[PDB]
Amino acid sequence: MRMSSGNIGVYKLDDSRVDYELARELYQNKNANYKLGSSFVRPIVNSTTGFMGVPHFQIEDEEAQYILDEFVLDNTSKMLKTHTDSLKQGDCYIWITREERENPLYPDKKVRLIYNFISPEEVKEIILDPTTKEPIAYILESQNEWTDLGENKRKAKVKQIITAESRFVEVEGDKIEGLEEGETPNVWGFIPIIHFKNEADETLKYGQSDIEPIEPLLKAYHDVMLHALKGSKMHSTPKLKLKLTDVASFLAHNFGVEDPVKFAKEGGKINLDGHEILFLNKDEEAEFVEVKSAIGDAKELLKLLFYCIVDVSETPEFIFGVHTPSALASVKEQMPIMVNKIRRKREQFTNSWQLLARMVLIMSKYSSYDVTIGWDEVNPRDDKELAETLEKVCCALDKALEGGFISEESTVNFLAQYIDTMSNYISDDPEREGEREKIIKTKML
Amino acid sequence: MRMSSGNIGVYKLDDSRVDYELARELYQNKNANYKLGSSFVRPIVNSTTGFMGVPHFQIEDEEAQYILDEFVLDNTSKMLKTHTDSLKQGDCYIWITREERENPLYPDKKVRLIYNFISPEEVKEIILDPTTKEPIAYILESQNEWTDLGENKRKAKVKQIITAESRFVEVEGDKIEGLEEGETPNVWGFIPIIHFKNEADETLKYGQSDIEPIEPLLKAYHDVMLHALKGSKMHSTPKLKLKLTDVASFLAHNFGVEDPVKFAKEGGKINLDGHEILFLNKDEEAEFVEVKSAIGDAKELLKLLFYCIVDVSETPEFIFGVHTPSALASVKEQMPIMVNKIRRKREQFTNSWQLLARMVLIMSKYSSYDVTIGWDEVNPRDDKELAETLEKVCCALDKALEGGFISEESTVNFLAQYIDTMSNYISDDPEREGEREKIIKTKML
Amino acid sequence: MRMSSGNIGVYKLDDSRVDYELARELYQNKNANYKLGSSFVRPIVNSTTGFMGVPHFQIEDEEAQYILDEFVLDNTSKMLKTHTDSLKQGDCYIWITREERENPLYPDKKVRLIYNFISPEEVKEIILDPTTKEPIAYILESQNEWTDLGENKRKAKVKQIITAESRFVEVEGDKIEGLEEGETPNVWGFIPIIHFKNEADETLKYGQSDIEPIEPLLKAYHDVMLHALKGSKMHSTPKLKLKLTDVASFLAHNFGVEDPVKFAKEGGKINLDGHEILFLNKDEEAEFVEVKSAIGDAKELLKLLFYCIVDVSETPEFIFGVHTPSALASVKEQMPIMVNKIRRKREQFTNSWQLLARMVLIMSKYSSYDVTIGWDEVNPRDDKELAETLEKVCCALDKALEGGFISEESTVNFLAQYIDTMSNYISDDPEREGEREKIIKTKML
Repeated sequence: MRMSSGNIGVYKLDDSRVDYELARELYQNKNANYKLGSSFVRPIVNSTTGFMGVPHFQIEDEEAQYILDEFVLDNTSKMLKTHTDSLKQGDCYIWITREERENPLYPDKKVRLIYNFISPEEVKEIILDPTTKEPIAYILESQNEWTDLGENKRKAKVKQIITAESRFVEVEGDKIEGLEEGETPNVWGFIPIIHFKNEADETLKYGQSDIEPIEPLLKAYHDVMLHALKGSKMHSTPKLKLKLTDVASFLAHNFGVEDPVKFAKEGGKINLDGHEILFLNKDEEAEFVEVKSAIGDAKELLKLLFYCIVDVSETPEFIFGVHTPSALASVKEQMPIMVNKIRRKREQFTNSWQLLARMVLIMSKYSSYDVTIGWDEVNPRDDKELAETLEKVCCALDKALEGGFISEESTVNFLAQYIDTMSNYISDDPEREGEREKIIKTKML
Repeated sequence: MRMSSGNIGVYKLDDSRVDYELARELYQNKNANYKLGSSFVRPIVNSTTGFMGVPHFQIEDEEAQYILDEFVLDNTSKMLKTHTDSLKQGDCYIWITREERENPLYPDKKVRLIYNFISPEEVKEIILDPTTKEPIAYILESQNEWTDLGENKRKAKVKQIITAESRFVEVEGDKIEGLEEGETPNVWGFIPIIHFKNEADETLKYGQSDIEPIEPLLKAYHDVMLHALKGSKMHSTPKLKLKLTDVASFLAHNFGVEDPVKFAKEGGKINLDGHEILFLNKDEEAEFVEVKSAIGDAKELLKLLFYCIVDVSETPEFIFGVHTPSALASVKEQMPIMVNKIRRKREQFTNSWQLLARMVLIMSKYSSYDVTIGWDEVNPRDDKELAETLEKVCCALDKALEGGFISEESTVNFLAQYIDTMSNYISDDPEREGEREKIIKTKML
Repeated sequence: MRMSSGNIGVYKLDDSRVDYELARELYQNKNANYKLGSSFVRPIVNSTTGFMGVPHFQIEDEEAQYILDEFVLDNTSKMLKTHTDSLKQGDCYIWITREERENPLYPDKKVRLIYNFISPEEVKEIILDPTTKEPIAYILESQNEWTDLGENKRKAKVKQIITAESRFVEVEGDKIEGLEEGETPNVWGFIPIIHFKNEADETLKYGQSDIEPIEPLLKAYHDVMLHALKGSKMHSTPKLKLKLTDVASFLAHNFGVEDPVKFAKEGGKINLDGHEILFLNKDEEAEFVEVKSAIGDAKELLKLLFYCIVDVSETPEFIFGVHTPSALASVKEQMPIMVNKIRRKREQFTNSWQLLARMVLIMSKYSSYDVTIGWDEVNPRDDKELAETLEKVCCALDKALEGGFISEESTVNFLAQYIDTMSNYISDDPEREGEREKIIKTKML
């Protein structure tokens, strides 16, 4: 809708948050006000996060590439879980910490970088530079209830400030052995936390969940389904109606109910086997009071709400093929829509992955720190087709000999692409198999 | 749903558990409150477990690879059962123990590593390091009722603390020969227990079952089915209605029921053959009191609940194609959805398998310990197609001769992939056939 | 459902059993309370058993391989029967015994190993080591009623205690000709009994049948079908209704029933031919009292219960193609689901088969005892396709000559696989044809 040039309020950044507990309950189908309606949350979020896969850190420096190779080999699962958490809860925070912890379970790796998650409820507040809107302090706070290895219950409320200059931690309650209260300087001059933000908007300080667009539709679906279920429970089973000359004597004789008022008060149930035969007087009548449909048009409304949910989430129909069996027959025909959705979705996180890879490289001399992110194939290419186009390129070259060296450049680049695309396995996240094969090849030769 | 920046409680870790008894009863279809509804639990969990297969331990060191080869050859079945238990009960605990005991059933194996399951109810409490959340003690407790090899019944309530420094065990009852009470030092400086955690969440101490998202839907499905069955039992069979001048005389003459009150009180049943003929005087009337539908709209509600269950579990429709025969015609078309789901599910456990392999290597010098996890083919590739693309690669090479030395690297890597993918059998979990073929080839040559 | 960290009872091993008599009656369709419903037990169990086939014992030691070859040649039928018994009854026990008894029917075999079945009801109790939960004594007991070769009936209650050190047997009643009472030491220091356990669970001492998940659904199906049959018998045939001026006079004149009360009491039947014609007064009326449907919605309920049974058992729909004719058109499209089910199921028994083969080798020096279990093809590969990929591999090699010496290692392994896969016949369980072809080839040359 339009408005005049004037008559508009002053811009202000919105610092509202996603209510992460409700988002997790909806995802896990736990919230009693959405139980029948929140069935759609899991397929949407999980299909979106599974098809988008995990990033592929590409950097021209070989040492930086080795560092990122080791990092992805250690943390591909957590990298996928980051996408899942960002899509579900709106915000996900990743804390990179370097530990020199010696323990006999890790004799190979003396020093490690840990891919720690900060739960979005731990982040009490984010202090932003007003100009650049980049963080200058993270306020983390949590309640730690833990039993000691003896018999003592322990409780400790720990809060901490993480800033570029230093990090400060203070705790009230039982002492934590692994924490040192007070300020401690930051080994690097940047905050080691990466803020992954789903559906990042310039006007919002925090991200938005994929559940938020569908949440009113989920509530409406739950309401319609619950009303339908209650109505069917009340009215689907027909009610036998007996118009009798004397009700009380009929009850006393047939069912032994000498006191029908007391019987109704105590919740007594008349027992029936289903094979009864009715003997009645001339005047007495028996009929079934029955509904044509206890649900009526609720099914159409649920269908319309399902259509609205599918529209909002932009999920391809094969993800919900049980509702629409047509989609199940042409999934490869549906794949362009999924590819478009994943193309749009991957750009939200790729800058955060650039930041994460840059921080990992800095935390461990290199000639470059900018990292380009590849991704898993949403619509995988057959190896046979790739080899076919390779053969076509090769036979097309070695002819029209005035081409020059660009033929060599094109074919060597194509082989570089081909090896990477062939080695990466379709049904496995990340390129860990590529690194494994390369390392085994280098060692065994 | 949105909320203000403030007005949020302090973060606290959730230590709730999955109620493993109910999960097993629902899986086995035993719980009386879910019998008609819990039919869906088995296909979901078992399809997800069968299609995700078992891990393939890959490590560059040949001795470590041999150790892991022997381990998988021994314990592939238990590795699959680990996935089944994690998906069903939410939590599964694997205890690795080294046994030097000699018995004549195993003369080949002087020393063995045992893949022991700790039932999730045995784990009374897990003591976590508050900072890293690394487990520092496991509180195992169980009630051991066992018959003696003689005639005596025996009973003992065994509890034990498993810690990195040592393990402490105490018993309350009939003393057990195989257990030594008191502290005994731990040969390795880590707790040799792997906590497999289905649907691991940062905010939860324990895992989540795949039954939890569908559980309210299973309960609703059971309620609808049971109400439908009871209504059909009571009302599906039409009730013959006789409007008579004198009911008691009719009963006394036709059926010999000269005391209808006593007859109804004692539960007497009038006997009919089905070929009756009704002779009535002019005033009397006979009619069937009949329902148009004793079930009404319960079938539509069950269809909707089935759709919701399929959505929540994200099961591909061909798993439940008896409901929807359309899916059964295009299973290969629907396989990519299963591939996506199995990718996402496999990423949950792979870190635990890396930990397990690392512990196994440590519990039995090696230049590397970072094991990498391969997996079974969700949608297998045909061997002929792999050979065709290999032929295409081979013919593409040896032409455009400025490609360089990387052609040999690419082709030898493809051969290494090809032999591995061919030797592994589709219809058999794990790569045990690969190891056995390699060993037989090495011995017989 | 969720629960608190506390508020849970102590873990205890469940020693309940499967009620094997009821399981066999359900399989054989004998139990009176399941006759109409237990039709589904046979196709489920028998399809699962037939498709899973029998193990293939593979060991690199040629002498051990020969021993296992002879064993499977003798006992493949009993190996399949073991799977059938385990799936049906939950438990199945195999007792390996070595017999030196000479008889003229076996002049070729001085010494034999017998594959005996212990019926699961014979096993009165299993004494388990409390720590390892391995058996240390089997309590077998049975009532032996047998006729003497003369005219005498004989009865004897024989119980025995099979332990690792010795087996003790004591018998009441008539003297058994072939049994010696009292203790006798074991020639080997292990109990030669293999406990095959279908759906083995860590919390259950004994196995559990595939009938247990479906049993309540079978009962519900039987109840619905029986109620439908009784209702149809009572009410399907319409009841002719005559509204007469004088009923008794009509009966006496037409059907000669001078005493209708005595006629009804004695169960007399009025005889009709079907071609009657009714002559009536003005006031008299005749009408058919008829039901619109004596079954009502029981057909929908039986369909829903059939769907639930198919879901629980996870059987592919082509096993029940008579219900769903769609499945009959695309069995080869359905076969991946069967392959998945059999993949999951085979892991339950493969460890037991490894134990059995280990015992057989020990009960008859060898350099290895670990046996790898192959299996029949659930979805067989065409020989022509295998040969096609063979020639593709062969032509792919011998080119790009820098591949090295691993080409021979790959192709010899491929030929070893090809010979085994070709010789094994699809429509015959086990590899007995393979062993016999090998033996005939070696003998005739």
